[PDB]
Amino acid sequence: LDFQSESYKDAYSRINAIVIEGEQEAFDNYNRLAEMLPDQRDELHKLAKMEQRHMKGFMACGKNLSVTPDMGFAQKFFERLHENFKAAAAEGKVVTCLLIQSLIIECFAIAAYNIYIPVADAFARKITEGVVRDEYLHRNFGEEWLKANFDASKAELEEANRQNLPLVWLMLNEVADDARELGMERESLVEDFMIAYGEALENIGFTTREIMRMSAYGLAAV
Ligand SMILES: CCCCCCCCCCCCCCCCCC(=O)O
Ligand SMILES: [Fe+3]
Ligand SMILES: [Fe+3]
Repeated sequence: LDFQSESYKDAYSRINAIVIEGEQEAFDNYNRLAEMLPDQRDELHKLAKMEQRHMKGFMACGKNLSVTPDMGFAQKFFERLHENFKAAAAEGKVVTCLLIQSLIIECFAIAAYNIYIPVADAFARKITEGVVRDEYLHRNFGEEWLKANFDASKAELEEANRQNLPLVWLMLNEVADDARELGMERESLVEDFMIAYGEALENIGFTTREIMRMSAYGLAAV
């Protein structure tokens, strides 16, 4: 792709902002989770530190392409999901917080970042390669915890999914056209996110009917 074209740079201004904002919010989210889960405080602080590194990497990706990120756009993009995390944290709802960041958001990021890698400029490709591998660890942390605590967490997981999965589906739709400009096909993003999230839900303990119901709250939101 022509990384120096005005159409590419325009789309990149919003995409770069979105990823910078997402990493920043993930840093705050894992730091908040560290307070909520004393037994895993050290591990969660380590995950937060990785997010800070990711944020700085993506800031450099924008600099490399001479793109100024549209942070106002990115704030608004995350706002509804972010405020839901904040409310859950205030309520001491650790399960909801874990689902939002560790599973929903990390799965969205894994799906999107892996689709970006083969169309990314060489500088951004190497950065993204390093970021996605941390994302596997983040998702794995959430899966391990929720699986180990499945019975106690299940009802809240269902409630949290119903409220928050539609928000990420709306985000997926909002980003689709800019992502297409960057060479990332919407069909791939949708499939890969649905597969990743569905598999995560199966891995933690949900049945086929439960996975379909949970996934449908997202798909039906469009
Ligand atoms: C600037 C280069 C990265 C471009 C990748 C394409 C991204 C397009 C989809 C937008 C969704 C990004 C979600 C980011 C959330 C990050 C959360 C986390 O790090 O745990
Ligand atoms: Fe990250
Ligand atoms: Fe992460």
